[PDB]
Amino acid sequence: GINPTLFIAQLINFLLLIFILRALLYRPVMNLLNERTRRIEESVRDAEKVREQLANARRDYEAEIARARQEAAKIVAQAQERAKQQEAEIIAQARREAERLKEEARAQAEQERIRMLSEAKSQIADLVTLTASRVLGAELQARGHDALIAESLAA
Amino acid sequence: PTLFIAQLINFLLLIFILRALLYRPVMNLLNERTRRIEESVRDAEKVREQLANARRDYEAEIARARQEAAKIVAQAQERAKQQEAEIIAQARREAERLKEEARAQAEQERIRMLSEAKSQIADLVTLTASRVLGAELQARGHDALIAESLAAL
Amino acid sequence: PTLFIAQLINFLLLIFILRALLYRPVMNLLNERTRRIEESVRDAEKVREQLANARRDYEAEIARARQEAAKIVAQAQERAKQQEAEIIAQARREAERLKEEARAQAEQERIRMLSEAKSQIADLVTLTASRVLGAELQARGHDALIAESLAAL
Amino acid sequence: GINPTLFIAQLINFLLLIFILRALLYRPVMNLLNERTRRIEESVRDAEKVREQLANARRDYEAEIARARQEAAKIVAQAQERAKQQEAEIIAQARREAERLKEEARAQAEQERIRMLSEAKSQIADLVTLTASRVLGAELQARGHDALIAESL
Amino acid sequence: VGALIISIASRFFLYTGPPHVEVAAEVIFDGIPGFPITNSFVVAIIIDIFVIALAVAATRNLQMVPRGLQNVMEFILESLYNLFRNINAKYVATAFPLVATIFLFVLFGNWFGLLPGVGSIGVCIHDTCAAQGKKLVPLFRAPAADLNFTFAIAVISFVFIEYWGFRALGPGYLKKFFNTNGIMSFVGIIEFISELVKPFALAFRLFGNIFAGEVLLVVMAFLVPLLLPLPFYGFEVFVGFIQALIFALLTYAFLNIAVT
Amino acid sequence: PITNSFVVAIIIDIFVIALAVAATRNLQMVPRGLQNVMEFILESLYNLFRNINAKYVATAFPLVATIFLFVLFGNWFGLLPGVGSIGVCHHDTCAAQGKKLVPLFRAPAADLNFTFAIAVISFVFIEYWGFRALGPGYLKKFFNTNGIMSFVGIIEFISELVKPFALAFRLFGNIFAGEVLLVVMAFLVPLLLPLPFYGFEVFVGFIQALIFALLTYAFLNIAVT
Amino acid sequence: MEGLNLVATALAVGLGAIGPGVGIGIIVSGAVQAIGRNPEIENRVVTYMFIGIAFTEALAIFGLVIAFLIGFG
Amino acid sequence: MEGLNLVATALAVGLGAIGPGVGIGIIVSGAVQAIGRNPEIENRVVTYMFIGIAFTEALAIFGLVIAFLIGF
Amino acid sequence: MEGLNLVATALAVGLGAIGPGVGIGIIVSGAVQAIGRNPEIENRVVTYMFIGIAFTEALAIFGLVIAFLIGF
Amino acid sequence: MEGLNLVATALAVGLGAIGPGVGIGIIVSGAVQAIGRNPEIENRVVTYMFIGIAFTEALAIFGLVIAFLIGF
Amino acid sequence: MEGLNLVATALAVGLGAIGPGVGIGIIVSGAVQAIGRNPEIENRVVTYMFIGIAFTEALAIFGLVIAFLIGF
Amino acid sequence: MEGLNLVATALAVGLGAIGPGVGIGIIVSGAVQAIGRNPEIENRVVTYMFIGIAFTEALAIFGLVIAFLIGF
Amino acid sequence: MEGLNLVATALAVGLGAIGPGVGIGIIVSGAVQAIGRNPEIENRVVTYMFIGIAFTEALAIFGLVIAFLIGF
Amino acid sequence: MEGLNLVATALAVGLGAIGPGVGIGIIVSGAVQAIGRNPEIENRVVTYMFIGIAFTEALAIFGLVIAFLIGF
Amino acid sequence: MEGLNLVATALAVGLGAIGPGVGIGIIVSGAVQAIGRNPEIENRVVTYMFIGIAFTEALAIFGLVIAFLIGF
Amino acid sequence: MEGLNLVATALAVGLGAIGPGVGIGIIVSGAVQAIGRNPEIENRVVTYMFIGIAFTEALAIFGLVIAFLIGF
Repeated sequence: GINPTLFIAQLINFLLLIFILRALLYRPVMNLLNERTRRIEESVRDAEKVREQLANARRDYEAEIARARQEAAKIVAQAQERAKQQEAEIIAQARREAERLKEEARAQAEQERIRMLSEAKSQIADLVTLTASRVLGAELQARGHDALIAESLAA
Repeated sequence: PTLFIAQLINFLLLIFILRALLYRPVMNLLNERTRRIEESVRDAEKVREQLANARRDYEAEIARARQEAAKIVAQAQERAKQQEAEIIAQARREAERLKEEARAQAEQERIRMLSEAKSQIADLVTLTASRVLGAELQARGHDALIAESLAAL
Repeated sequence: PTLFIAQLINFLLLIFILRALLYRPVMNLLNERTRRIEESVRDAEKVREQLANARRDYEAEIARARQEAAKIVAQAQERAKQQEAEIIAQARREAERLKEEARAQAEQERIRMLSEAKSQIADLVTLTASRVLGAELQARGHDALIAESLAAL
Repeated sequence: GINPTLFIAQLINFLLLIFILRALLYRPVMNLLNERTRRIEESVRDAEKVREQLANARRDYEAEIARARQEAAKIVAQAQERAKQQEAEIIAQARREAERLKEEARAQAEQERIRMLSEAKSQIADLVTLTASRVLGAELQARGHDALIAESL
Repeated sequence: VGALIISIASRFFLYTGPPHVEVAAEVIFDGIPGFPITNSFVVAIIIDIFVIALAVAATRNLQMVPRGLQNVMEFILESLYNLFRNINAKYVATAFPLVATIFLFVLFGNWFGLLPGVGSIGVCIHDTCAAQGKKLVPLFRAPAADLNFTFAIAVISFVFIEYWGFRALGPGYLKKFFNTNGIMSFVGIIEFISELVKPFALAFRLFGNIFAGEVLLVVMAFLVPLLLPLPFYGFEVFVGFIQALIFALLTYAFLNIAVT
Repeated sequence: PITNSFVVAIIIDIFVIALAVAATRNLQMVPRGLQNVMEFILESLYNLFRNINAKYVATAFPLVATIFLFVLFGNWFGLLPGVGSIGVCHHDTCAAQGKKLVPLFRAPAADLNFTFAIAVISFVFIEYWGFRALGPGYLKKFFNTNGIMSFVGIIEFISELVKPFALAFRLFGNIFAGEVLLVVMAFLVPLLLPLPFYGFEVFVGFIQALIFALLTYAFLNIAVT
Repeated sequence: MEGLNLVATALAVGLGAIGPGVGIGIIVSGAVQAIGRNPEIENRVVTYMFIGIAFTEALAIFGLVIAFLIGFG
Repeated sequence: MEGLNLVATALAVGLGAIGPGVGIGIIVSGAVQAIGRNPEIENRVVTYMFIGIAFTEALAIFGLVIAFLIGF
Repeated sequence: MEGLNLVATALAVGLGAIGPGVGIGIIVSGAVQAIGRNPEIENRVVTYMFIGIAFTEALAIFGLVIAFLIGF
Repeated sequence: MEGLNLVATALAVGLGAIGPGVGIGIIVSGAVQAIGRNPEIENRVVTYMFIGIAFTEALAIFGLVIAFLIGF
Repeated sequence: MEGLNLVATALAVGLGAIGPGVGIGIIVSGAVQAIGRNPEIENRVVTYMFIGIAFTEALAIFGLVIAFLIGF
Repeated sequence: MEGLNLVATALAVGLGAIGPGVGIGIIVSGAVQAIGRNPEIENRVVTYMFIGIAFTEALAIFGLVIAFLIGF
Repeated sequence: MEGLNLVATALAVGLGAIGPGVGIGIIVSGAVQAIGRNPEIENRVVTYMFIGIAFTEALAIFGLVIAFLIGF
Repeated sequence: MEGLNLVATALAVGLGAIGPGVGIGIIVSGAVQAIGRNPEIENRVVTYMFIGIAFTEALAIFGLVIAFLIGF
Repeated sequence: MEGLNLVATALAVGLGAIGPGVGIGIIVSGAVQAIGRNPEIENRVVTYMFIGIAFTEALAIFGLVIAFLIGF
Repeated sequence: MEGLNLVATALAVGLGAIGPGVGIGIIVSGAVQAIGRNPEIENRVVTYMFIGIAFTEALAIFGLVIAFLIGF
């Protein structure tokens, strides 16, 4: 036979053991859960980490191209400034060095040519060597009358 | 009992002998689990320190970007002042071409004027010789040349 | 005993059952086997007689080939002698026509040389006539009569 | 009933049965069977011999015809070579006869040169016509020539 | 036809007419001083003379084209030849006169055992002599039901296989007599025991498979004698044919396994 | 009154409580030592029970964990030296004033009293939680539902009744058979003979301890479903 | 035990007809499956089946004769 | 100890039926599996299936008749 | 013996049902496996399965009726 | 003897479950394997399975009724 | 006499648990093989496997009950 | 009879283990083969093998206790 | 016991054939299946088939001889 | 009687060895076949081999224990 | 009783041939299957057959010893 | 009874040679087939075949030693 009292005592002991084991293992189960299952939030934190790694880098690259366009604008602006500086420097004095001299040289040529034409000594230097040149081989027999001989160099 | 004691001693010896070999693979498995937990907490802590350091990473990237911007706009200013020198050198070379290709051409025009004046005065002296010097012989008989031509035949 | 009667009854029933169940397929199998073997032996004897016929046909073909070769060589010799006779006749006629051509050429040369001799005689007589007329003119032929005839017109 | 005597006697009966059956069926029936198999393989070999014999009969007929053609060709080649020799001889004879005909033509030319002796019959008789007699009037008043008639050249 | 199966003919003197069992192992017919002739020996002669007469009829005027008895004899002989050549192709010629005649003798012996009068006729329920005090010793007992015939066949086959196993592969026989090393030494004694068993197994197989069939036929004649033992008549025809063919097959297979 | 099985059950209770208290005394990540062993065992059992049914793996887990941790240690206590030899005496080493040499250390599962407790508690567990989320359909016999479906529906009910009986009987039978085999082989040859049976006994004890929890959870899974 | 020979002749046939029955069943099943998978060899391997069948029946036959040798001596 | 003929008949029937039943079961299973694998080779399968069934049922009838003899 | 008839009845019912307890099982298993491998050969496998089942139940019923003779 | 009817009841029950016990197992295993090889053929197969299970069950029940006569 | 009840209980327990044991073994083997071939069919093969197990265990439990009644 | 309880308990504990041994063997062989076919399904196979073995082993256990009820 | 030697002969013949009967069947069935799978390998597999058959037959003839000796 | 203990011990040992022998044979054959088909899971199936064999072996040990309780 | 030694020898031989007969059958069937599936391994694998088969015979031979000792 | 020791001694060997006889056969057949399917895994299946054979032979040796104890 089987004693009912022994079975009841065994059942009570088993229930007490189950309760004590559950109470003692609730802490280890919670610790293991917090240690292991929490890492899903760690994975989404890795996702946020890559998101923040690309985010600030995007603005960094945007500023990297912004400085490039900014310096390009300044370079073009100063190229225009140099263009307007040199163009103004190659008109006002360029004409003075190009077209002013163009008639200044002619003016001085006129000033020297009028002196040359004023050289009546050169006018009388020739017109006498032409004697004994295909005509009138003798030195002089018409006495060199200057009624019209002296009249020359109309210009 | 002596027989019971001997049986218990033999059972304990065999149990220990088997348990050593059983625990050796069990020790290896426990070490593997410990290493897995160690790496699974190490990745978590390095992830958390990277998350903490992201704030400093923002400022570091911003400062690097701004100092790079300062240095590259300094390079731009250097390029701009180089372009200044290039443009001014081109302008001065053009000025040199102005003072050379015009003054020399001016003197060339002046010497051409001198040459044409020389030709004009030569033609003028020839005309004067034909005018009066030719008339200088018509008064003085003007028959010597005709006599020479008649004699030459 | 009734056991003998029962055995007779069941044996005759079994024989009747087997007659309507096993006679026809075994008979068909036997008939198929004997038909196959008789067809095989008929094919064997047909092959043997066909080999004999093939030997006879080979002998006949050899005889036909021998007769064909004999008539071919006979007609070839006949054609050879006929061609020899024909070429002899054509060579003889070629020689005769060549001889006749040579004779005709000789006669033509003879008559042409006779004509050439006549022309040479005419040239000689004209030259001698000119010579004698010139001699007579140098001696007596200088007359006013020939001039008068020339001027008569 | 396992008595040795009956068992031995029955075994002897079975041995007698084995010997009579070997001497009655197992030798003759297998003899017939392997004789049939030998007939089958002999017929297969006979068919192979038949096809080989047809092929070699055709080949031998073709070879015989080819040899007949070859000997006919050599016969006609010998005949035509003899023909070529004969015609070469005949054309040589024709050439020499043509040379002889040219020789007798030259002989006829020499006979014409002999015939050239016709001075008195015609030449002196015609040169008198080719004189002032030909000239109009034919007076010949002292215009004759006693010796120049026979001079010629 | 239809469904006219009434089986009323089966209800004809179910067990009152034929005797109860009336079976035995072996008996003696005698008839001559000295050798105790049995009824099995009578059939072993009446089958031997039958086989010889069949052989003479089949080979009578051997024609090129088979016909009738010659045809069926050729078919049986060539089928057996091919069956044996399927196992071994070298010793068919030598072993054929024994093995084929084992088949041709055992087959007609078994089929004679199903002829009417195998148990009913006895030269020597109440039957004839059975009613008399003298026992109705049955004549015409199938030879394969005799333990003096099956053992004779088995010992002849055993002598043949031993002779042709010693004439081939050399007289060594080290596979079963004795081996030096390995488990082959343990296998050899078992192989020798099996080889010694082999003729006993063959003889007991044939004798039992025929005697039990004959006893079955008699006892099922005892109860419902008419039209019930027909399927078992057919089954015993088939079993006789089998036990005839398999005896020859096993003889040749054992010969081949001994040669190899 | 009490027996010699209850004292070993109490010492197993003390051992389990001490092990659990030692494991829970220092709870931290990266376990190493006794707490690591306990955590690995518990998680392996958790996965094993998840494979059958993941819905109740987190609900009946402490019960089966206690069942395993008790039956395993009770079975292992039977092979320890001193078990079956130490006598309380109310041939036998206690031959003078003979009292059959009652063994002080009797394995907890080697009786018909303790082992029946787990059987009846598992029976009331399957009956309770089976009726928790099924209503009358849990123990429904399906009377002629698919052609006299009652007949099969009836023969299955007695199987459910004897399943705890079968479990308790198998646990007691294997434990008692192991103990008697150890005693017999000890009597035959006192040394080096029961070596194949010493390790066999502990392996069988552990295997049955695991299979008790496995079978109870399988019955719970096939009960709710 | 006046009727123990009846139990003997029952056991002689009953036992010894179990093994051969399963043997014949296995033989026929195997041969049928083999010729089903490879029909072209059916005419060849059947001869091996009809041997083995009788082999097994041999043992069963050894059960019967002894039975007939038990009830009749 | 009368009545032993009863247990003799029962033993003969049972021990002669426990074998052939399994034998013909295996025979039918093998035949039906071979037929299901391919149905073309059917008659040349049912022939051997029924041959084996007849042999095994003949063994069963051996047992049944030797039992009926004790019953007789 | 006062009870041997009951033991004979029990043997005749129990023994002689082991064979027709495994034979039918193997027959039905083979039949359903052939059905699963080939669903369109249903009739030609079901008829043979039922033929084999009847063949085995023939031995089963023979044992039962011999038990009834031992009893009724 | 006097307790022989108890042995008769035991033999009738005990020997009547050896055959059907294996038969039901073989039938269920075959049907389940056929279902696993081809789920779509399950329904039909199930019916045949329940045809196979019932048959052998009868031969178990045929034993049981003996225990309900001898035992009762 | 004086112990045949014990032999009856023993025979019932024993013989009533050698058919169902093999039946359960074959059922579980076939079900597990079908699981291995197809996992998704699990829900459709565990049910029938448990039905067959219930049938064979019912046979065994009936044997045990018949034994215990003799024991009582 | 004297000493029949000994043969009774021996018969029970022996006959109870000739069936479940084969059942456990078949179960383990099938489970191992199925694991071999598909290793990834073992977690769903072992959980059905073990509960199979118990379903078998309990039957043999029904012998032992009965033997302990007969022997003791 | 007034005919125990008859029971001895029956057991020696009967029990000595239920083992070899299955063994010869398994041997020849395996041989036939292997022949069907690979028709080429025939002349050599039969050599081992027949030595296995010879060993099994020797095992059975051991029982037959033992029965005959008891009969003598 | 004077020697019923001996036959009890022998019967217990033999019947406890009848089943587990076949069980261990089937277990080892299946495990070896699975290893041969897939050698990468050897330690995976051998683990399920031994823990199956013990499950079978224990049954035989059960009988042995009873034997050592009867003979002694 | 009196002729108990005869039935002892009979039981020894018969039950020593029950198991090894099926063992030889299964060994030779497996070896034959292996030869048919892979002839090249024969020279090795048949050895593994022989070193197995003798072991199985080592059981039956044991019975034969008890066959002669009891007979002596 | 006087020869009960003899029948016990014979029964122990005979019944203990039934299980291991089939177990060794199954083990050797499985190992042989695995060898044939994969010769590269020779040792890793020979070891387990020998282990299983050792287990079954250990059961047979337990039977033999019990028979020797009864014999002596």
